[PDB]
Amino acid sequence: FMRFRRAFGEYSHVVAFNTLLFLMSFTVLCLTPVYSFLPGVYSVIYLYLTFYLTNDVSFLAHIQWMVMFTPLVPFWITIAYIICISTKHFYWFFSNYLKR
Amino acid sequence: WDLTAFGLVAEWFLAYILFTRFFYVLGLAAIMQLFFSYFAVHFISNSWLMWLIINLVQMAPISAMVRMYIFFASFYYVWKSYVHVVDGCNSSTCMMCYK
Amino acid sequence: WDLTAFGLVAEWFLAYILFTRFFYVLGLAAIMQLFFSYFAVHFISNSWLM
Amino acid sequence: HVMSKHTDFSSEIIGYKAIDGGVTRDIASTDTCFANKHADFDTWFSQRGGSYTNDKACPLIAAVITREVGFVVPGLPGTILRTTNGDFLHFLPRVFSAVGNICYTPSKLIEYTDFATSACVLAAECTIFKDASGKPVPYCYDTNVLEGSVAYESLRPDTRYVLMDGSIIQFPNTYLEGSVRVVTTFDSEYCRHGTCERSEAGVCVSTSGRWVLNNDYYRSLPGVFCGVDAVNLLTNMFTPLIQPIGALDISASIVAGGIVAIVVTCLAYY
Amino acid sequence: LPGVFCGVDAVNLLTNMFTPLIQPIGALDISASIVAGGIVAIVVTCLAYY
Amino acid sequence: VLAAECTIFKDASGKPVPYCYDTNVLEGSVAYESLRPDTRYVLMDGSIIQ
Amino acid sequence: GGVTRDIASTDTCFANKHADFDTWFSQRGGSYTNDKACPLIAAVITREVG
Repeated sequence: FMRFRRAFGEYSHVVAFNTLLFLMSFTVLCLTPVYSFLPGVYSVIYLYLTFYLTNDVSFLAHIQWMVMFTPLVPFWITIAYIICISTKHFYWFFSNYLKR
Repeated sequence: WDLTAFGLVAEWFLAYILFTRFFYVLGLAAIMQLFFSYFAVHFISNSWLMWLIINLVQMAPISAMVRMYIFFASFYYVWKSYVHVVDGCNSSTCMMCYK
Repeated sequence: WDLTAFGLVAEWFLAYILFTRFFYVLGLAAIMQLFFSYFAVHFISNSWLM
Repeated sequence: HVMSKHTDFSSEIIGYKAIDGGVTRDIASTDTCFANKHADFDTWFSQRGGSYTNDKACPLIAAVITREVGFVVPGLPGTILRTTNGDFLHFLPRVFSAVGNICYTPSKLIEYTDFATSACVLAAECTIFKDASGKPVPYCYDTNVLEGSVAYESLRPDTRYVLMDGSIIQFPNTYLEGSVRVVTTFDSEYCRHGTCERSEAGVCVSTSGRWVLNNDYYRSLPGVFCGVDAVNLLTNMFTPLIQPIGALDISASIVAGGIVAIVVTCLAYY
Repeated sequence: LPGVFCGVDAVNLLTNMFTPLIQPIGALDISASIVAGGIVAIVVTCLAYY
Repeated sequence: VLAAECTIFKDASGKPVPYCYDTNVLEGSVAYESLRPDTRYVLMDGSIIQ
Repeated sequence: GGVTRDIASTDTCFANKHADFDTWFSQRGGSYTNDKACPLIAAVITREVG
C-alpha cells in the first residue's frame, strides 16, 4: 500500500474506490444468472450507500452505475434514481427562477 | 428439458481453453469444495477457526466464479496479443517461438 | 414464386464463388437459424454462454 | 337406421345447444356437421346463414325447454326421451330463466362458457361409481331423482374414485369458490373428466374461476399465482415488480464498465 | 403499434396497460415523457409528504 | 370492411343475392344490417368477408 | 416389531385390514402398496370391543 501511495499522486484515493466499486459490480453481475433478486435490491443498496462518499468519486460512481446496470433494471427504478439525484438541483432552480 | 449441466460443462471447457497459471488454484478450490461435501463431519470438532474455514470453503460459488475468471483472462490475452503483434518481445522464455 | 425465391438461391450460389475461410461460419449459422425454429424455445434458465 | 325429424314440444323451446364429447357446448356458426332430430333447427340455423350435413359421427343437437320432459340417465347431460317411433330425443330442463351450459362441481353448480377453462368436474345430474367390492353404486346431486343414490356433497377431496366404466376422478381441496379461488394440492396427480394432470404440493390463488393446478403451465398463465409455501406466495407475487420481464438481462455488457475503469486508471497515471 | 391495447379479458387488459412500465428504458419511443411525468409526481408526493 | 355501398353475395344454394346499405336504392335487395357478425360470406369471385 | 408407533407420510407399505384407512391415509398425500410383511395397522375406538 505504501508503494501504491508512492505513485498516482493525489488521485490514488479516487482510483481506489473506483476500482472497488467496479469489482463489487462485477461480482454482482457474475452472481446474476442464478440469483435474480440481486439486480433490484443491490441497486437500491448502492443508491443508498452512494450518499456517504465525496462528490469526486460520486460522479464516477453514478456514471459507472448508469453505464452498467441500465439495460437490466426496470424503468421505474431508473426514474426514481434520476429524481433522487436531480432533486438537489430542482430545488435550486425552482427557488432561483420560479418561486414567487 | 433441462440443460444447466450442459451450460456448466461448456463454460468449464471454454475456461480450460483459456489456460493461464491461475487455473490451478481455481481447480484446487473446486475439488476441495467437492471433497468436503462427502466426509465433512468426520474431522470437524472444536477449533472454531477450523469450522469457520470449512464453512467459508463450502459456501464458495465456483460455478458463478468461473465466468469472472473468463473475463479476467480475456483482457489479459487481448493485451498480450496486442503487445505481440505491434511491439514484439526479446525474452526467449516466451512461447512465441514456434510460430 | 420465381422472383421471390430464385434471387435468394442465386445469392447463395454467388456466395460460394467468393470463397473464404469464414464461409463455414455462415454455413453453421444457417443451420443454427433453422434448427432453433422447429425446436428449442426450451432448456429453461441458468448459464450464459448458451 | 336413419335419423328422422320431429316437431313435438316445439312451442316450449327457447333455444338449442350442442353436445360434443359428452359435454354441452355453445354452437358455432362455422361448424359443418351435426346429428339432428328436429326440423325447427333447420330454420334456426338458416336464419343465421349456416349449412350442415347430417351424420352420426358428429355432435348431437339438444334443445333448451321450459318443461320437464323425459327422464334422467346417469352419466348423460340433460334428459333423454324416446319417441313413439323409437327415436331418442335430448332436452335441457331449467329452474330459472338464466339458462346456459351447466356443469357440476363436487359441492356446487357453476355455469360455464367453455369446459376446458372452467371449474367443471362433472356434467351429469347423476353419476355411478364402482365401490370397494367392484360393484356399481349410484350417486346423484339430489337423492330424490333415483332411489339408493348418495349425495354429491358427501364426497371428499384427495380420495380416489373410480366410475363403473373405469374412469378416475381426483380433485384437490379448496377453501374459496366463486369469482376468486384458492386451492391446495399434494405431491400426487389429479384427474378430472377427460383430462389428468400431474402437480406438486403447494397453494395457488386465481383471480378467475378457471381450473388451476400447481405446475409450470398454470404458473405461466396470466392471473394465476402459486407458491411452494404459505408465505412464499407474497414473495413470488412481489418479485416481478423488481425482476425484469424475461431473459433480456445479458451480462456481456460489463466490458463497457471495465473500459471506463481501465481508461481512468491509465489517464490518472499519465 | 402505439395506441393499441390488448389482453385476454377485461381484467387482464387493465393489467397489461402497465407492461411498458416494467420494461428497460431503451425500449420505447422518444415521447416516453408521459411515463416519466406519471412516475415522478407519484414518487415525489408519496415520499416527500407521507 | 366493405368496398362499396352495394355489393353482391352468394347464398347457401349458390344463387347470387344483391346487398346494399339501403334497400330503397335497389328493389329486391337486403340491407347490410341483417348481416350477423362472426359469419362467413362469399362473393362472385370467392372473396370471403367475416 | 411388537411396538406401536405413529404414522408418517414417508412410509410406503402396510398390512391393511380396515377399509377406512385407505381414505384416511390418502388425505395426507401418501401412497402405499399392500404387503403382509410390512407393519400392521390398528384403529382407535372408544367403544370396548374385543
